[PDB]
Amino acid sequence: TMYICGDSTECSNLLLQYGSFCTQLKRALTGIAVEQDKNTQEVFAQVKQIYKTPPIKYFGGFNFSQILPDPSKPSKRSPIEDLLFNKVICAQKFKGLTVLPPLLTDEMIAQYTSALLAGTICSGWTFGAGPALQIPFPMQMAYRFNGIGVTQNVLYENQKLIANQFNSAIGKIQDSLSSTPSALGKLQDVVNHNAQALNTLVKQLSSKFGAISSVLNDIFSRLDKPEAEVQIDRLITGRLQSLQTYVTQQLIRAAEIRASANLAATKMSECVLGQSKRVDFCGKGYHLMSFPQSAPHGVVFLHVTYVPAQEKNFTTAPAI
Amino acid sequence: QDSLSSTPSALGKLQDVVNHNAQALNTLVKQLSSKFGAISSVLNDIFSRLDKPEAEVQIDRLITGRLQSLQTYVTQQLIRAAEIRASANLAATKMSECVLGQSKRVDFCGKGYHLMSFPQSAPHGVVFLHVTYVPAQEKNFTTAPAICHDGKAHFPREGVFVSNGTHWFVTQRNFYEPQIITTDNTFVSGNCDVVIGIVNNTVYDPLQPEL
Amino acid sequence: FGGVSVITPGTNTSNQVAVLYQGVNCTEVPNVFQTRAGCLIGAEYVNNSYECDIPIGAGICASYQTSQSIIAYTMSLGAENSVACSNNSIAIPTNFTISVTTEILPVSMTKTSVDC
Ligand SMILES: *[C@@H]1O[C@H](CO)[C@@H](O)[C@H](O)[C@H]1NC(C)=O
Ligand SMILES: *[C@@H]1O[C@H](CO)[C@@H](O)[C@H](O)[C@H]1NC(C)=O
Ligand SMILES: *[C@@H]1O[C@H](CO)[C@@H](O)[C@H](O)[C@H]1NC(C)=O
Ligand SMILES: *[C@@H]1O[C@H](CO)[C@@H](O)[C@H](O)[C@H]1NC(C)=O
Ligand SMILES: *[C@@H]1O[C@H](CO)[C@@H](O)[C@H](O)[C@H]1NC(C)=O
Ligand SMILES: *[C@@H]1O[C@H](CO)[C@@H](O)[C@H](O)[C@H]1NC(C)=O
Ligand SMILES: *[C@@H]1O[C@H](CO)[C@@H](O)[C@H](O)[C@H]1NC(C)=O
Ligand SMILES: *[C@@H]1O[C@H](CO)[C@@H](O)[C@H](O)[C@H]1NC(C)=O
Ligand SMILES: *[C@@H]1O[C@H](CO)[C@@H](O)[C@H](O)[C@H]1NC(C)=O
Ligand SMILES: *[C@@H]1O[C@H](CO)[C@@H](O)[C@H](O)[C@H]1NC(C)=O
Repeated sequence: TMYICGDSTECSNLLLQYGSFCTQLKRALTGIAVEQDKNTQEVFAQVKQIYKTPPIKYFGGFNFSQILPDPSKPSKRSPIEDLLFNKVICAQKFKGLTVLPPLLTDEMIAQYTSALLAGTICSGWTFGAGPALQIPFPMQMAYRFNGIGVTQNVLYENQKLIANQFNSAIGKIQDSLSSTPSALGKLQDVVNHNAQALNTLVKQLSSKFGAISSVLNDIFSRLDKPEAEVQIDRLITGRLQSLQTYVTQQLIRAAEIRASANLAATKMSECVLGQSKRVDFCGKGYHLMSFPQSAPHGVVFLHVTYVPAQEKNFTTAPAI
Repeated sequence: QDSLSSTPSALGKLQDVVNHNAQALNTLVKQLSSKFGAISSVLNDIFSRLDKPEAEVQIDRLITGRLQSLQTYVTQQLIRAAEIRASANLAATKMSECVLGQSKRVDFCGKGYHLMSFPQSAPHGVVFLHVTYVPAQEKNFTTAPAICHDGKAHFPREGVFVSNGTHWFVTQRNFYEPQIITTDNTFVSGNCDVVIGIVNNTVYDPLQPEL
Repeated sequence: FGGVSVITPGTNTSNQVAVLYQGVNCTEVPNVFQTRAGCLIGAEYVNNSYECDIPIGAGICASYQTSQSIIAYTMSLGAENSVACSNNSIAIPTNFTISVTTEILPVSMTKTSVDC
């Protein structure tokens, strides 16, 4: 009502003749708003036990200081998370277009992420299926190597090389993201598209839709009733139609986001809480393990994979 | 059976489908009472009271308003149809992977380690019963990556080395069941000098007590 | 200005209500608690922590609790726990249980047809 008629009594009364469209519009937008909290629920709240990060960030040569929370920061985010957040209203409010807060705040999401990381490092994937069963990190890796068809002795005899390759690979992540503004464009785009939708809806109020004036009070003061009703009817139809268009587009976009949230939830379960055997599902190469990070309106996964190198030609035979 | 009985909300997803379609039709009917700027919502009253050149104009208003109500209904049904199609596709996938096989996908076929599943019929949908294995009552053991014997590093073939406190044993990971460390339960690769955390323990050779 | 929402338990149990003034300041509206979602009046805010019942926003949920009244609190995320993290010991299960869980999925809608 506010969007269409503002504070104009004559319009507010006339608007009642066009049925229950305003009710339907609220019905659709309310459904979307609720779903947006559910989508977050499904991705992050996969653990009923909230674990505390370990006192140390260095395990058997493996440095996790870039993925674990940095205590020197007021927000207690990790070095990588802080970068992700750093790269990624009255005009609308005054037209009856408002914004509702999320149920889970950034701090709450951070706690879920920390619990998942603490579990992954100290208990591997046992906390996902059942109780958190402690294991030495180097031994967790040994099992992850067996899982890709590589005998565990390969890890133990090359622990220093592997730890070094890992540590370097992680450091490069912060540099890659920092130097690549487009890296988080995928989350940027969602924000931009929704902002445009609201701005378009507001500008449409300036359209006359064939009416003598875009302003309802600038009609009743000049025109006789039967004449004003024609001009007002045009304005109501145009503005109501604009709301219908807005909602339709939001329902379609919501469907796309829901699908993305479902994929993220699947990856959390299969990449973070276990080891995947699905090709290119948890990154290119042979999946070993993954670590979640928080981000604006989404989630970021760090995928650690094993890649073969320096092949040699040998003669072979099917049998001896 | 008791869980489903005591918690009616369990089947809310199926009831929601019924409720949404029921509401859509009731809303569509109510719209007929709207006037959309016409003198009356009744077509016969407009034609009976007003002359042709005016009656047609107000009829045009009712026709337009009613066409837009029908278009709204259909659009909403197309969107909801997509939501259900996705659910049906997932249900069909689970049937193939959870019921007609055994899944290795984490939390895909219930919480814990998937053993098997059974389908059940339901109104406008399907219900799955997921049977899973859950570990319980864990105990702390001392461990090592390898055993050193005769200058050689011995690794477990399909298990983990543990120490009940003083003796070394090799066992499976998912269920404590200690066995003597021998030469048909381990493999040898490399010497004792490149394995960090390696411990000294005699490896049993089952052939020598006989010879 | 702002929206006005009514928070209530089912009328089969209680007729008590609390009112939320969305985006409104508690000194603007004229058991008064100010949250990021607006001003909540009629609910008693407590420093306890429970599972979320009727969500309001910004980490705050309301519930009907024991004599009986509507209360507001910061929602629990999960049970607080801690995982052992040694470099020389492993935990191994000595027993197990068999569990059965249910999963419910929609497959189809009611089919309709309209005579335009
Ligand atoms: C882990 O890496 C950080 C740099 O990101 C470094 O400052 C820290 O000292 C490293 N930890 C150890 C034990 O060397
Ligand atoms: C192996 O032989 C192929 C030709 O059959 C050649 O193209 C390839 O470069 C060789 N690779 C190596 C590592 O020698
Ligand atoms: C195993 O060790 C952890 C860490 O000290 C302890 O919290 C847990 O209760 C122990 N469990 C058993 C069965 O000793
Ligand atoms: C560990 O196992 C050995 C088997 O030879 C047994 O003699 C010993 O008493 C056991 N120790 C404990 C604490 O159970
Ligand atoms: C395990 O950690 C302790 C410190 O608590 C250290 O002294 C010991 O050398 C470590 N063991 C291995 C194999 O690194
Ligand atoms: C194993 O025995 C060698 C002597 O052959 C000794 O130098 C080494 O320290 C011993 N290791 C352990 C863990 O007892
Ligand atoms: C209302 O409460 C009674 C218990 O006093 C219960 O038996 C009944 O099923 C409830 N009805 C609804 C709709 O919750
Ligand atoms: C509500 O009013 C108080 C008192 O003026 C002020 O301190 C507080 O910041 C205001 N909050 C909001 C959201 O306006
Ligand atoms: C919660 O505790 C704080 C002290 O940290 C106190 O000031 C506040 O009034 C308490 N609120 C309630 C509802 O008890
Ligand atoms: C395992 O738990 C069952 C109860 O479900 C109990 O009867 C059995 O004795 C336990 N076995 C062991 C080794 O604790």
